Amino acid sequence: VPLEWPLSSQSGSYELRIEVQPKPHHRAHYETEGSRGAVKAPTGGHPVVQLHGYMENKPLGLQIFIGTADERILKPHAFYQVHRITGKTVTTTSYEKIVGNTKVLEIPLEPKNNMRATIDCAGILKLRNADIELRKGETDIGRKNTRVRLVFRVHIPESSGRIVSLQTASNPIECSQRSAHELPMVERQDTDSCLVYGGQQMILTGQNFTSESKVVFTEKTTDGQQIWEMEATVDKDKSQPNMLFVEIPEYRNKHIRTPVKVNFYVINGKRKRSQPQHFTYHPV
Amino acid sequence: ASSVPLEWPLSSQSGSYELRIEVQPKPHHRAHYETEGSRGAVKAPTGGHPVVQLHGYMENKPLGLQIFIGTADERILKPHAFYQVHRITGKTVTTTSYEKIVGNTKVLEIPLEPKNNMRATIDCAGILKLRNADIELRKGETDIGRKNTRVRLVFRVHIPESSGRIVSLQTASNPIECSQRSAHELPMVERQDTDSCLVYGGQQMILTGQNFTSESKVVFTEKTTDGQQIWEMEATVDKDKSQPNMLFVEIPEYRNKHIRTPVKVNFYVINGKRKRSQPQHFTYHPV
Amino acid sequence: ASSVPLEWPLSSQSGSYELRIEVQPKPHHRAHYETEGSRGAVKAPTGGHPVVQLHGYMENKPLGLQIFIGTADERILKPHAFYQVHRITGKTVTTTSYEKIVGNTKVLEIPLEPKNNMRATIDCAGILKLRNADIELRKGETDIGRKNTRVRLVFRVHIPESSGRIVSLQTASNPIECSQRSAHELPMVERQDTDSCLVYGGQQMILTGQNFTSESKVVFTEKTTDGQQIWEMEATVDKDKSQPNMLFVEIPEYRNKHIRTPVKVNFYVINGKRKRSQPQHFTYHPV
DNA sequence: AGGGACTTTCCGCTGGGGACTTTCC
DNA sequence: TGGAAAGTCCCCAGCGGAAAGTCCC
Repeated sequence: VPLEWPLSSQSGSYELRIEVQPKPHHRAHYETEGSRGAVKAPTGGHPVVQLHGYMENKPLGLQIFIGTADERILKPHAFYQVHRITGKTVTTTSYEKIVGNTKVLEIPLEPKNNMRATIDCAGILKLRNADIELRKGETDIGRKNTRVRLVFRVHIPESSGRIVSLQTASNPIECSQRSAHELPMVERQDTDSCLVYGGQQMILTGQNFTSESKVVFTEKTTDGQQIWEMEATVDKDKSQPNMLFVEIPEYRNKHIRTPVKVNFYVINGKRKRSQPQHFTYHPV
Repeated sequence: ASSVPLEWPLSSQSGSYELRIEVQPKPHHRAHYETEGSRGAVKAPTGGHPVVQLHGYMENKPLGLQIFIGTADERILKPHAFYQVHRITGKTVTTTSYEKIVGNTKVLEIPLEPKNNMRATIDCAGILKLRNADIELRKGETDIGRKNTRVRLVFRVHIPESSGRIVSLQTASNPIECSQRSAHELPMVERQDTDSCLVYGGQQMILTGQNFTSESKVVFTEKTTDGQQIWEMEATVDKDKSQPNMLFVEIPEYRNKHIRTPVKVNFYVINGKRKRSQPQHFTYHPV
Repeated sequence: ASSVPLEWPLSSQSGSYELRIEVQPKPHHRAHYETEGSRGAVKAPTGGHPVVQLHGYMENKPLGLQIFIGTADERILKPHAFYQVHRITGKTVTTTSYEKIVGNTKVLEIPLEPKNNMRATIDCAGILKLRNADIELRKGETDIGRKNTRVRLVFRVHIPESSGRIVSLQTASNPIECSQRSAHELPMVERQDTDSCLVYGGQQMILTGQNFTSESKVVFTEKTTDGQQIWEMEATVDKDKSQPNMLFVEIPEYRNKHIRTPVKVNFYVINGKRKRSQPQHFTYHPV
């Protein structure tokens, strides 16, 4: 009965499975924000849980709560609470209740549905560390502890007064926001010059090169006044996290007799840009 | 008996009495949280501390100066609810100090003695930042923490006259910002007007890039094929001429005066202790 | 053409004159659109129709009694722009009437004849809801249509004194809701025995109005002129004695305990989440 | 202490469900 | 007119970003 307690997902001819695991990440929401929705599956759908081996005809109650991911044996995560998702499109009916300091949702597992359930009313609230730590008793730390597991459990009543209690966890779920863009960083370039017609393909080696990354060639005066800007073409295909394939643009002045020294940088999004790289254009 | 509300308005001068702020504190002062230790006492631009003094005091008795953090907002002065003075003790802490709570305002009390001219140097006073989460929860305070990060150093003293009357002088410093600035932006060099020069150095070099702050420095290096930096000289920057995109630098002299072959060295720009640009290239020429 | 601008605030008396509303209109009168027939005339809850009168007129010249529909907001009186008086004619219509138009406002005018003691039963008036889209597409307006669906019957009779001056009384009626919508949802306070009490509260108040479900709730709030609802406290609403028409509220305790000057605050009934009465008035007294 | 690294709060955008309004019976 | 149904437009869950607050290294 108590939340934190060793339980297997299967006993005798009874087995509780996560037929459909949730996504790896799921930014949780604060009480001061709206809701950020329910935990979804990679497919775009939702997780699914099921109880195999049931003979009876009386529906059961599937219990849901946010637990820990760390090594230690499963226990309610003191910094997260399942958030009950209501209507709008929610299909599984759900009841909400507290258990100690843990909120717990409970949807029905009706046999008319092979004791299968589509968890799509489960969201993830995030308590404020300060609020919890300060609690007299808790000796845990919220700081940097932002992973969880959807814990599902069903209690199977036996016509023998006995009760078989099964429990099941989802794969770990990361619940913190993750920056949309990383800072690009060019460490090496297989080209440092080339004729003004450009054309050739240059390969950059660095970090955080997403497929959206872009490359810009510029040239400015000692003043700082930019007197030339040209975006360079990238070989999306070959492009990888650590390597970049670009097509050195044509320089602005076809006919030059002196080598021209220009600049270029990779950029992710509207801000995250690496730093000025050097290149040179040689006379025809 | 000297208990007059901190919300009570008092003035800097009364008759033959005036409490001026001799040495105002710095515009900014990073305040510390309780989870942190302390981050010093407030300091004056001098590099030392702020100074308070009571002028027009003929008597020869030891008075008690009071200190606390006030609100530097569009309303009337009053104790800031998210900030408290912080008592600093020990070593270089010259002036002595006494701490005490009033309402929810921690008040510091230093001594104002005649032997020193009813003058004092503030150096046992720091600014602790209370948590927005804690304060707002208090059944009462209707104020917000969100962006309220300006404070003021209020000083007040209760003078007891023979006439039985107790004059009360109060005075608040100028505004002090209590939120650490913005960490450093990565300097970026896109161009330089010089690529080499005689080992005697001494010439001025102009760099063109972004994120250069007068608080920027330029460092020259040189390593072996192994990467062993076998040299490291800091070049002088022309603080005046320099700007966001233009950094003026004085090429430092080379280590080995007499060489026969050209030496290829490097140099980088740096903001703060960390944020530094990537190595740039430069060459010193034999005499 | 002695029509004096409708915006000019005017007392309901000027000397021994007194323009009163003998009988008051119902709390509600669903108005009709120009795509519907007419939903009839305004009536008194007594069953009959609203009654107006003028006291202090010894003369014999039967005077006219203008009538237009006005706003029922916090602001000063002003001609409502999403409502027009509808001139109703017929058999049972005892009183005659003349319909004119002052600018974008349609005005009605019946006779206030002396041979009736300067009385007048208003059984010939209706209210026409205008489409919000059309009044909001007017070059010169700034008021919102949506939700703004409360109005008041406005009267004002011109009187010529033998001294050259033209007096002018005006006496609008209670507020009237014109939408079957809110008429059925929104709760309306119409009576409150207590206007004020001391800052601690406790004192129990009785409200008499309409649409008071067991789910009703009262809420005291206070806001700065800037509209900053700073305080909001829900008063315990006696679920017992309360009835479809009466509520017993335990006046909550005011937020500031040591207040000096009376603080005026607002309170309101509210069912569900949207269904809420109109801002009521109360004033807390210091101790 | 100087500088960041992780946690909260707060701003904006968008689509389909209501809240209201206006047309019908 | 009393009762709605059809029509319109506001509003907020859900998210994605990112600035302000806290507090480690």
